[PDB]
Amino acid sequence: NYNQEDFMGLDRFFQDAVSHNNTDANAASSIEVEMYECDCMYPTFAEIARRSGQPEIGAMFDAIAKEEGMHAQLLTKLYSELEVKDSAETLEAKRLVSTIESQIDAVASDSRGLRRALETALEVETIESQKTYPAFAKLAAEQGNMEVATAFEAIVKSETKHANWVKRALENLLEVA
Ligand SMILES: [Fe+3]
Ligand SMILES: [Fe+3]
Repeated sequence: NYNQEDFMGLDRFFQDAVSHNNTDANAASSIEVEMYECDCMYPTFAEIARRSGQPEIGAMFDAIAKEEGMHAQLLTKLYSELEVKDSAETLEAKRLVSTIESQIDAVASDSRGLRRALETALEVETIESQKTYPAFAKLAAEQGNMEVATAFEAIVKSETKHANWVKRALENLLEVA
């Protein structure tokens, strides 16, 4: 059962935090992904938006990026000593970032570049808000880590808001008049 892969592999920018038995390790994985989104993924989407002639959508992605760093920093405050390193999958994503950056004028000139960037943002925001962070919050609570559970609950709310922002932006982008 073969499906075509997305235009320029843009879907592979989405990175999911990894599930563990221990809430520290879920936190470490979250920090890693949220900082990748803050540092790498959303800034690249922002530049695709600007180069596409969509500076308002670019500003949205810059605003979201800052918030991803807030999520990371909330967790790092709770886990002051944790040493976060990029996994093989994050490193591969950062390589894809760099290859798209090198081709950024071609990606932006095609209407699909920004469309797929917004659809990929929607994909992560949906998975993180509806699946990954609820599961981390639930496990934190089960383990008696109330402060971390409450942090994950706040990140769930925030990622939900990002999903809504991204859907309204996508609805805009596509509607010409
Ligand atoms: Fe995120
Ligand atoms: Fe988000």
